[PDB]
Amino acid sequence: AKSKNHTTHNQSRKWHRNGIKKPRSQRYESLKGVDPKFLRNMRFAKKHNKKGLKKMQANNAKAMAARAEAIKALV
RNA sequence: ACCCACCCGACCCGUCUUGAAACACGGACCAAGGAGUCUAACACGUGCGCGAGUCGGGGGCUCGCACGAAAGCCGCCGUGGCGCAAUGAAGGUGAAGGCCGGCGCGCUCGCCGGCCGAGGUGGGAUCCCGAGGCCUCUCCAGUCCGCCGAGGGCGCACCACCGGCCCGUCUCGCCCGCCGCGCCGGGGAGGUGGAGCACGAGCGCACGUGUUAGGACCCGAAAGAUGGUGAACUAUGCCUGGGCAGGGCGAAGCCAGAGGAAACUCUGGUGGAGGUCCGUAGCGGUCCUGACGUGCAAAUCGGUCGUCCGACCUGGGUAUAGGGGCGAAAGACUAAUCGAACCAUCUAGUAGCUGGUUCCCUCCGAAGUUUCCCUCAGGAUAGCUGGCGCUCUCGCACACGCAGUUUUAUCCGGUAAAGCGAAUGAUUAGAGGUCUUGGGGCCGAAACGAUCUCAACCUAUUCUCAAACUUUAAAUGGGUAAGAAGCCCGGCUCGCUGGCGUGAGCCGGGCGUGGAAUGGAGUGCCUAGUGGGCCACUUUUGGUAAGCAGAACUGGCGCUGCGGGAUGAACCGAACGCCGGGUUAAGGCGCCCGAUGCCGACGCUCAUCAGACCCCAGAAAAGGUGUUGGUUGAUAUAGACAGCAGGACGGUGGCCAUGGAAGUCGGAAUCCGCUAAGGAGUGUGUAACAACUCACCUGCCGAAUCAACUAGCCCUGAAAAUGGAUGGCGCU
RNA sequence: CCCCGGAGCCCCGCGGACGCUACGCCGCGACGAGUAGGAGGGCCGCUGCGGUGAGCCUUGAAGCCUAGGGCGCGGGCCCGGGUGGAGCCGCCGCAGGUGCAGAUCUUGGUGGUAGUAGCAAAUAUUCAAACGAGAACUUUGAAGGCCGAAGUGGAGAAGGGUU
RNA sequence: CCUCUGGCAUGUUGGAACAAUGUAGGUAAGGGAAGUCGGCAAGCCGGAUCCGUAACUUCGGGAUAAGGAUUGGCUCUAAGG
RNA sequence: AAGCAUCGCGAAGGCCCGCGGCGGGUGUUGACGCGAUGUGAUUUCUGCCCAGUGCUCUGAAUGUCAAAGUGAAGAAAUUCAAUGAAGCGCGGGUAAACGGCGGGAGUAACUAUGACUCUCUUAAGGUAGCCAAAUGCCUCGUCAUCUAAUUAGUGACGCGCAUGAAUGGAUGAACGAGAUUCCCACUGUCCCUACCUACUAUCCAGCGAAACCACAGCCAAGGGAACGGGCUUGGCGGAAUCAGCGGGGAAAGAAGACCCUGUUGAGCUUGACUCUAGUCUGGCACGGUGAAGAGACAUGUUUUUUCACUGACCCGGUGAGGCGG
RNA sequence: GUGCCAGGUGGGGAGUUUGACUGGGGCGGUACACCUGUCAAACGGUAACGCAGGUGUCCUAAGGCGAGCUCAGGGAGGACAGAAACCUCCCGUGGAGCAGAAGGGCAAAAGCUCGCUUGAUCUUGAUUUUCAGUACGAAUACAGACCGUGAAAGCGGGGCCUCACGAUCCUUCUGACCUUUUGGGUUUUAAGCAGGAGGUGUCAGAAAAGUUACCACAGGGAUAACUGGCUUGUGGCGGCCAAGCGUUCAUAGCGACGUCGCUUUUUGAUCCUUCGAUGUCGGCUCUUCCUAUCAUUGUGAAGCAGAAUUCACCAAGCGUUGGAUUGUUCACCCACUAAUAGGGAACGUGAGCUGGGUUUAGACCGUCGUGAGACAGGUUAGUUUUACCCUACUGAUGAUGUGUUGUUGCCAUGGUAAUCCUGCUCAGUACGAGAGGAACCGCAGGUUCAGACAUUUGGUGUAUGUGCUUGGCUGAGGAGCCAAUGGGGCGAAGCUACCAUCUGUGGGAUUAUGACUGAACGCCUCUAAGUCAGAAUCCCGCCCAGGCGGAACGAUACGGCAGCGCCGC
Ligand SMILES: [Mg+2]
Ligand SMILES: [Mg+2]
Ligand SMILES: [Mg+2]
Ligand SMILES: [Mg+2]
Ligand SMILES: [Mg+2]
Ligand SMILES: [Mg+2]
Ligand SMILES: [Mg+2]
Ligand SMILES: [Mg+2]
Ligand SMILES: [Mg+2]
Ligand SMILES: [Mg+2]
Ligand SMILES: [Mg+2]
Ligand SMILES: [Mg+2]
Ligand SMILES: [Mg+2]
Ligand SMILES: [Mg+2]
Ligand SMILES: [Mg+2]
Ligand SMILES: [Mg+2]
Ligand SMILES: [Mg+2]
Ligand SMILES: [Mg+2]
Ligand SMILES: [Mg+2]
Ligand SMILES: [Mg+2]
Ligand SMILES: [Mg+2]
Ligand SMILES: [Mg+2]
Ligand SMILES: [Mg+2]
Ligand SMILES: [Mg+2]
Ligand SMILES: [Mg+2]
Ligand SMILES: [Mg+2]
Ligand SMILES: [Mg+2]
Ligand SMILES: [Mg+2]
Ligand SMILES: [Mg+2]
Ligand SMILES: [Mg+2]
Ligand SMILES: [Mg+2]
Ligand SMILES: [Mg+2]
Ligand SMILES: [Mg+2]
Ligand SMILES: [Mg+2]
Ligand SMILES: [Mg+2]
Ligand SMILES: [Mg+2]
Ligand SMILES: [Mg+2]
Ligand SMILES: [Mg+2]
Ligand SMILES: [Mg+2]
Ligand SMILES: [Mg+2]
Ligand SMILES: [Mg+2]
Ligand SMILES: [Mg+2]
Ligand SMILES: [Mg+2]
Ligand SMILES: [Mg+2]
Ligand SMILES: [Mg+2]
Ligand SMILES: [Mg+2]
Ligand SMILES: [Mg+2]
Ligand SMILES: [Mg+2]
Ligand SMILES: [Mg+2]
Ligand SMILES: [Mg+2]
Ligand SMILES: [Mg+2]
Ligand SMILES: [Mg+2]
Ligand SMILES: [Mg+2]
Ligand SMILES: [Mg+2]
Ligand SMILES: [Mg+2]
Ligand SMILES: [Mg+2]
Ligand SMILES: [Mg+2]
Ligand SMILES: [Mg+2]
Ligand SMILES: [Mg+2]
Ligand SMILES: [Mg+2]
Ligand SMILES: [Mg+2]
Ligand SMILES: [Mg+2]
Ligand SMILES: [Mg+2]
Ligand SMILES: [Mg+2]
Ligand SMILES: [Mg+2]
Ligand SMILES: [Mg+2]
Ligand SMILES: [Mg+2]
Ligand SMILES: [Mg+2]
Ligand SMILES: [Mg+2]
Ligand SMILES: [Mg+2]
Ligand SMILES: [Mg+2]
Ligand SMILES: [Mg+2]
Ligand SMILES: [Mg+2]
Ligand SMILES: [Mg+2]
Ligand SMILES: [Mg+2]
Ligand SMILES: [Mg+2]
Ligand SMILES: [Mg+2]
Ligand SMILES: [Mg+2]
Ligand SMILES: [Mg+2]
Ligand SMILES: [Mg+2]
Ligand SMILES: [Mg+2]
Ligand SMILES: [Mg+2]
Ligand SMILES: [Mg+2]
Ligand SMILES: [Mg+2]
Repeated sequence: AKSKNHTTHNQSRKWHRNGIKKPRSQRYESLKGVDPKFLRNMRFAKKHNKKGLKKMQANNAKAMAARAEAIKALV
């Protein structure tokens, strides 16, 4: 009593009932499996972003004032 | 709705199965009975109550309970359960951070005051603000009401990402603490394991589905175990009783007579031995393979047989009992039961295996493939199914994303083909080459001397090949990409990287349709059946082949009716709510049978076996002046072609072959003369000739003639057993 | 430039269905094969319980039968007539030992087979009479037969248990 | 096998026919195992008296070996107490 | 089965039962007996093989071998040591124990066989006998005989697939409901069938079952789960029945004995795995008295060896009848 | 001795086990865990007991660096030295080597030779490959240590890459001033935590021998042993071609090397059907079909003079026998014959038989097995059920119709029958050198088959006919009876036998074939239109049955109630 041994006959059909969906792409994928030495350093960089805040805020206010002067000169 | 008629349709259900009207099983008929239950445990969903709680048990207080064995209440209301905290094997430890100011050297470390208090990015239903319209019976003013709303905000839930905190663990480090300064205790930085925290969601009750444990959907073993009953049958022992015609053979002992010298021997009697013979009753049971075979009989009957004074037959009593007895041993017998009796129980024993499994409509609707399994008639796990949803989207003039497509870019490929004067391997032929050298020759003493030769090698060529070769190289095919998660500016962070710079991560602005066609998307939980398959196109391996076995690809059948294919799983057409009209497909249109009952068109073909439609149910090589087309060549007025009539020679017994071939078993040759012209000969035949026969030309007759291929129909090739099938009748 | 308790109405913002069991009612499109399997709805069906129908019932309940009348796609249902002779149903809830064609199913019943197979072992019966409703079979008589003293005869044992 | 003593009514029925198949009996011309797996089945033989008796042998048997003849009825004779 | 032949046992024994007993059977017995096996009267034989597996005999000369006991170190649990029973090993016997019993080459003044020789080999290498046997594949062996004809029968032959000596060989009168072959007789066995009898079957009166049963019942062909009663296409089809018949209903009978599957069994086997009654050995206990001596350690202890003793314990006898002084 | 422990022995006894896949199973293999090339249809992925192979290791270097070299092969040289020793020059895309299979990869290397070495070390996660996208193994990229090597850049955490390996439990070793060893403390011990090792090859991992013919149970047509299907290799039969054979001559008869077919009376494949059973070989008996024709009829051919013959055509009407051995099929032999052709029907035919053989159980022998047991090795003994149903067939009553009845008839359709031989004659003739040796027409008979019949012969005989005879019984005689038909002679009638006797017929159409006239094709041709002869064939005749088919004719209900036939209206 020998069987059928293997096949792939009805399988494509079976797969395509429910699509063959592409793998759901997000923005902001994880940093799992990224070269450790990198990840330390981007972690440290992220740690000290709040250091150098007061400088950054002022720079944007100076930029915003320069934009407001430019738009007044245009109008 | 009862009966009858007629036309068309129409095989018997159930079931296992790839496939059932089956020569697969179950089913004579009717009634009643008859199979997914209950308990427990889990999980998810749903409904209700309360909610950081919830809870009810168990107990108690209220009644003789009619209704109550209820109902109510309880600092027991919470002992306690579950929940509200984890993590570590454990000793144990145990979920906060930020900011600001100050003091220690701001040392991305240690200590003291103030403020905020569960971080941030992107997307987010929804709210909020809202420039601005858009009018009002006039020109302006102008509060009220809307409608829309560009633009901008707070952003639930949820998702993705990055930070953070707790426990385990590692690595590196530097400080704090005190009743006990210690092999004491506490912290930091950076990874990494945790069923964690990051303003809670549980508890109880109820219903549903699923999964289990239980007799566990219902029915079914062969077995296993405990405790009992039987020797009235039969097996063997023992006790006490009963039973066995008539004949044959004639053992020991005995007598007489005769012989013998003795030993003893003969002859005639008598005698009546024996697991002796015949043969009755008895006991048995050979053959007829007789009778019977739903019997007279759950083993009988008839004849024929074996034995019939002995290991004989036989009554009653008595002994031996179940892994035990008893056995002249056949695994025989042990109450119609024996390769382990019977009875009751354990027991509703177990069953991956048969069988069955009860009303209607509606909607969705499979699989026979995965990996694992003492797995291959079963499970597990993926897959395919359903159910419950949720989150968003906008036809409410104002859309994003997704696809069994295609387009434009761009990579991938080594199959078909092709190639072998390219590699690898195979392989033919001759040219050329003392390449090498040989082995065999012939002419050489021998000599790359001359001449051949065959070996391998080589120089150009040449024949033919490859699933496990290839320089080339398709078609079909597989990725990506075709924008807001995108571009373009400005600035900050780094313990990484570094002459300066990289690269990454952060903030803050600035810019909108970015190929065709179509379509509303996303997302989570429970989840059944299935895990025997088969069939066709094309591709394809094994095999002589198979209605054989095995893959790929799509589509079928299985699950599925309907028109066609006469008939039919699977072919072709087409996929079904119940009906009227119309129109089609694939198929048809002599009659069966709806439609050609057309003045249908043009050919082909006659068969003493005609032929007549995918799958398909049947023929080949090879033949045929049968007939019809082609193709190529001829021929012929220098009047042919056939049809009849006249000659077929000589050089020449040509040469090889003698065994005879002067043309003639065969073969190398193979030309001249006469010529009008005859082959050194097509055959007949001869031992060998001879003789005969087979061009070139005329005479007659009077226009086409003839050859070789080729392909259409038809025919030969063509033989099977019940009588027979283009479906039938038939048809020219 | 006036008020609908009155414009008279194709729109009426003063009040609003014949319609509105909002688990209702209505409108537009599309679609409809189905085993195994899943889910939904059943004013389908059975039996019992709490409610409820001032239900039904000897002026006839249940069941049974019906070439009667109907409804529903269907599960089924309702009426008429007959039969019967004592109980029974509708609705809202709850509960289940809840729906059969099959199981070589269980128990009971009934057919076809069929007036069929069959009533054939062991030689044998006949005549007259009696009784009697009735005689192939009883009894009596007569004849013809068999068992043929290892008996189909005459007596026990065991077993039966009144034969 | 037939009879007396004693006992029965032909074994759970009767009648009418006399087909095929059977079951149980018989018989067959000529041949005689040609039949058939095989003389299965049936047939031959059979009592008694008188003769006659092989191979072989465990000397006992074989042995009713085989093979032959006779057998009735009647009327007498002889022999046995 | 008689006959033959092995084997165990002198009774605190052999063999065996039993759950247990100062239990029981053999046994009311004693080797001319009890118990266990083979072979199978007589006659005549009974070859070789002790390598294998069995069984058995011996046993400080001795490898291993348990618990207890002895010593050792350790705080102790302990470990280590020496000691050392049967059993295995080690060494003898045993085949009327299971069983076993060869293969190459060459060789004789015609050829052929091979007396003879040469090897290689085992525990021996099949002896006497016997044979195509109930044992021989090839096989219907070859020769003879028996028949007209013989895969049969008999007699011979023997590199015998794969004979063979109490796994008994060869024989053999008598006997056999045993297996064959031939001959004589006899026959319906047959050529070749026929006629007769009785009881049936038949028809009737009375009486009266059963199995079986989806529906049913005329064929050919087709297709079809590849042999249809039903379907397609053809042939066709006429009530109700009687006696027969065995073609068909793939007729009935019985959930296939075969075969295969099942993680279903049972009977039996053993070199399966895991145990176990029984048995053999060692230890401790009931277990005492005396003598003697002997080693080992130590400078008393332990081991005890042998020889007595009787009081436990046992056995036998008896109507416990005379015992010791 | 008993009690209790210890070790041995212990199929006497118990319990249990005795894989899987598999063109049924068993035997054999391993396709059971891995790897290469192919299969594979140019992404990947893919099957079979597909193909060709490899694996259970090997390495202290064959691992890691760095340096330097260049390999196979060939040419040309050089004392001994030759095809091969050593040296030297040239060419050399790798044709070598790189542990092993193969594939890839590799030249100032991944090869060889040196120098120094232990990156084959310690430790987190991520990823790939198998994948369920779990494990194992194997690998990839990092990251942190500590090293190696190199001037350095770098490379290196095993082997250039693709295979070489193993869970839970248990053990063992290594590791930390580690945790626990529970009323506390110290110490041994044990228990944890983390990493290696001891193995499961049936490789995601039970601990495991047979036998059963004394057997059982659940099932299976998922699967064998028949038929039947498909196929036809194999067997059987038949073409085509034509090198040869046939003295000569390819083809009278043959036919190599090649080739194309049919057949399912061979055997295989295969497994579709049947395992809630389709009775498993042979023989007997009986019917029917096929033809691939042995004989018989009619014919063509010859290497046919005659006789004998083989080759072919129409053709299956009619035949195809008796025995010996064997269970046989098959085989062989004897005999006859005209001939002793071949098959089919579920390998026709078991409710038809038989049962000899296969194939239960009883037994023997050989070989095999320790044994239970085994043996397409031999032997012997071994239960063959049921029909009354339906159909089919056989015969038997009937049926509807015709007004009823009877008569004598016709005939639709079915069936169907004759066969072959000898002798005589032709005739010792044709023919032939002879040897030998036919035929047509006649005539006489016989075989097998069919249909009858009984005068005769035979058989039967229960006329229970008539004798005769046994045993018994009616007292005897006479007359009888009984003994399942007492026995036996003879035997009427009647059945009945190649065991007696009789009878068995004629046409038509044509087939194969051979011919006519005669074109096609100025001739010739059997043919194309036309015509002839023609047969065991076929159809009818005769012969049998006689239709839900008819025919002519007869009589048609006196009656006691009757009832009808015509005619006309
Ligand atoms: Mg499968
Ligand atoms: Mg099944
Ligand atoms: Mg099947
Ligand atoms: Mg069905
Ligand atoms: Mg069928
Ligand atoms: Mg079944
Ligand atoms: Mg049935
Ligand atoms: Mg019911
Ligand atoms: Mg819930
Ligand atoms: Mg679940
Ligand atoms: Mg359950
Ligand atoms: Mg049960
Ligand atoms: Mg058991
Ligand atoms: Mg019998
Ligand atoms: Mg009968
Ligand atoms: Mg009777
Ligand atoms: Mg048993
Ligand atoms: Mg049950
Ligand atoms: Mg299973
Ligand atoms: Mg759905
Ligand atoms: Mg490829
Ligand atoms: Mg190619
Ligand atoms: Mg299955
Ligand atoms: Mg298959
Ligand atoms: Mg199915
Ligand atoms: Mg539907
Ligand atoms: Mg369903
Ligand atoms: Mg009453
Ligand atoms: Mg109830
Ligand atoms: Mg019912
Ligand atoms: Mg009757
Ligand atoms: Mg009496
Ligand atoms: Mg009688
Ligand atoms: Mg009577
Ligand atoms: Mg009686
Ligand atoms: Mg006779
Ligand atoms: Mg014969
Ligand atoms: Mg014979
Ligand atoms: Mg006899
Ligand atoms: Mg004799
Ligand atoms: Mg012996
Ligand atoms: Mg020995
Ligand atoms: Mg043996
Ligand atoms: Mg010998
Ligand atoms: Mg004979
Ligand atoms: Mg002999
Ligand atoms: Mg022997
Ligand atoms: Mg001996
Ligand atoms: Mg022997
Ligand atoms: Mg049928
Ligand atoms: Mg029949
Ligand atoms: Mg049957
Ligand atoms: Mg079965
Ligand atoms: Mg069974
Ligand atoms: Mg299994
Ligand atoms: Mg068992
Ligand atoms: Mg063992
Ligand atoms: Mg056992
Ligand atoms: Mg298997
Ligand atoms: Mg591809
Ligand atoms: Mg280098
Ligand atoms: Mg290397
Ligand atoms: Mg590193
Ligand atoms: Mg303490
Ligand atoms: Mg046996
Ligand atoms: Mg067997
Ligand atoms: Mg036996
Ligand atoms: Mg099958
Ligand atoms: Mg020639
Ligand atoms: Mg077959
Ligand atoms: Mg049958
Ligand atoms: Mg023919
Ligand atoms: Mg047959
Ligand atoms: Mg039959
Ligand atoms: Mg039979
Ligand atoms: Mg037999
Ligand atoms: Mg037997
Ligand atoms: Mg009858
Ligand atoms: Mg007288
Ligand atoms: Mg009598
Ligand atoms: Mg003609
Ligand atoms: Mg004519
Ligand atoms: Mg004629
Ligand atoms: Mg006729």
